[PDB]
Amino acid sequence: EGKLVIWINGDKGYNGLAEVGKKFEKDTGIKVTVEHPDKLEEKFPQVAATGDGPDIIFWAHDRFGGYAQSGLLAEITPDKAFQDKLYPFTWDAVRYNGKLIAYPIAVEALSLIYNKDLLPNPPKTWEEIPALDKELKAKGKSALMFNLQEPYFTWPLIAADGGYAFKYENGKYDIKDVGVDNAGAKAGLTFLVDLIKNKHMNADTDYSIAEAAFNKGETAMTINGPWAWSNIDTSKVNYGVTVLPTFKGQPSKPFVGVLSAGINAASPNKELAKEFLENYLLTDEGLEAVNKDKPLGAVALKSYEEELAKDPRIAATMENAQKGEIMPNIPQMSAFWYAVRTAVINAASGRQTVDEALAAAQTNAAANLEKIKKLRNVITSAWKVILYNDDIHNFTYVTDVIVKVVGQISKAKAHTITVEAHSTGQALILSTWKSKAEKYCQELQQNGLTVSIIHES
Repeated sequence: EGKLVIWINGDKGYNGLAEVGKKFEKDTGIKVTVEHPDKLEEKFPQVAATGDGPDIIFWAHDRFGGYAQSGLLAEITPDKAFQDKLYPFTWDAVRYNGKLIAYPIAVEALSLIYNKDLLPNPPKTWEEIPALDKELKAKGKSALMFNLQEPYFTWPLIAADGGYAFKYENGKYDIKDVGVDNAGAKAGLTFLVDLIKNKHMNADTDYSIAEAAFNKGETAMTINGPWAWSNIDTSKVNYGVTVLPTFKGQPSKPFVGVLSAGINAASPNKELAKEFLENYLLTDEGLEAVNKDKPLGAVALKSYEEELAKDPRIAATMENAQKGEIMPNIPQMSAFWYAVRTAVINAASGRQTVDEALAAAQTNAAANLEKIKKLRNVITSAWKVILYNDDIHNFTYVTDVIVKVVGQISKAKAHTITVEAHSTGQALILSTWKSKAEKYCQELQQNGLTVSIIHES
């Protein structure tokens, strides 16, 4: 070789990229073939110690710091003029030991997504959301549903007033300086936990419930990323995508994720890779070819982003991303994620105080990396029918319908579901197999109830 072999994830525009590679071969005579291997973030280092993986790899910047600690990635050498063409902060995302480790391609971050018919003017503050919800709850809906179960989604609030993962000392992260337990994070997590105590959100609320509920027009807001826009498009919801709400006057700080192209260390074709990435792919024509196949979202290349940001959805993605934290690339992050996943789950449930959940998370986040992975392990029926809030105040009727339709359910259980749905916005009725869930949802709906059917799994 001779040639260029590129590995890119399957949910990305892998046919557009090939069209870039087609132009490359037309100009240079070097054949570039694109491939999309299942589990390539895993399939890569099992094929990269032996030496024969791909020349260039696309994935996400947070996993590239540990790729570099394994010396498995070549140091890219862009020049002044070239670096200046991409947003400065995107370069910070691809860096380990004072040294650039990959090329930034796309930029993603959570935004506040809202339903324009339910809520023509989205709130500028988190603080005003409790009242918002009280109002909507009376109109048979709810204000907000997003994924409470995962730290990636709850962190934008927890970090707003001062939370951080690990302190940055230039080039190196300090895994002994964790920012999960300072005054800011306590304030954020207390707000979130109070949202749940005051019944404004159901504590069980996950990605699937939130997507269904927002897309059905049952909740006025949700928090998600560009990857989710397609599904709302399909649905009948006129939606907006805006800046995330402030908390204590400070912007939310979502984690930033950079789609990144790194060059393999055991590749003879390093200079050809550089030429491809810098001169063919990271150009307006080049990103446009990939994006025309399957949208990239916001991009690291200024010239094309300025064009794309004519879309306020993409403008909002970058405004939120610029207000966020670059997701640390080091592998200690695995401990951080466990620490904050566990604190939120425990604080929001009542098993711990906010202050003790975070006190423990500060130690767990900085803790020995193996001791923490050992811990994770120390701790059909896949279709769920979900009951939504509505204007039916006759709980007796609703309780009875659930009892009639669902075989298992007692009257008391049926009633408690009814109360939980109307109180929090949503409640689980049952989880069985696709056939049963469909019969039941269909039946519950015919009786005037407002239901979703959900998979997850």
